[PDB]
Amino acid sequence: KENYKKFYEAFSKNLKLGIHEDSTNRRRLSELLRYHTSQSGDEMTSLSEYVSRMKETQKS
Amino acid sequence: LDIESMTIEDEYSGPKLEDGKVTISFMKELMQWYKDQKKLHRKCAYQILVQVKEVLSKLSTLVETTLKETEKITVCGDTHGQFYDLLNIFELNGLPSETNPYIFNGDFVDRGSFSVEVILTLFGFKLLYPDHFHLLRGNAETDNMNQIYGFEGEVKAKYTAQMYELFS
Ligand SMILES: [Mn+2]
Ligand SMILES: [Mn+2]
Repeated sequence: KENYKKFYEAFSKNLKLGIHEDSTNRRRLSELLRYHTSQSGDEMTSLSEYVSRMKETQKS
Repeated sequence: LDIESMTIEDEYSGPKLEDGKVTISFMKELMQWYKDQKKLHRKCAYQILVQVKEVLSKLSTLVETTLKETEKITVCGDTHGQFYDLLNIFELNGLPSETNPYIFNGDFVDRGSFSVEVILTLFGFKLLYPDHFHLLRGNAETDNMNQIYGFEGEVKAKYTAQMYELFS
């Protein structure tokens, strides 16, 4: 992960284009996505990690 | 303040930090896993750094002091940050420990791999030893110094960029 953040900083745009264009890979390509969130402070967390903190009542 | 008050994570395998005025035993601990070359958790590194900032922002607008009679000077000139240099000054003298005037009159934050770590412990000591511990600007502690000798990016790898903005 200490290198992954350098790779993602350089090649994030290509990685997004894969989600736009590859209907086959995208389910697996999204797992490589990182975002800021209100509760992730100044760090980016994966969408799967987001669920780990998801409230019992959230559907979305 | 907001980031810490949100407690994104609270504590870590190395440090045990207090809310403010970290114990001398924890400042000792922090130094002895800088020998092990570990880091603080981001919230606890912020927790000391915002408290240090507040104290430094209150402290006299420029410092003039009458030094007392029996007390013995320790001075560093430039000590471009290195962990062995910290160990070696603890060979050169006893502990600063509110017991000896300790003046750090130097370039510290630049031209050595352990350079944020030097200021992280020395800032801790300034909170705990305020009255006769005085830490003066190098030129090399200034903003652009960190670009030319890479410390700006060295912090940015070690921690996300806002840490380096606080150090600047
Ligand atoms: Mn110098
Ligand atoms: Mn200098």
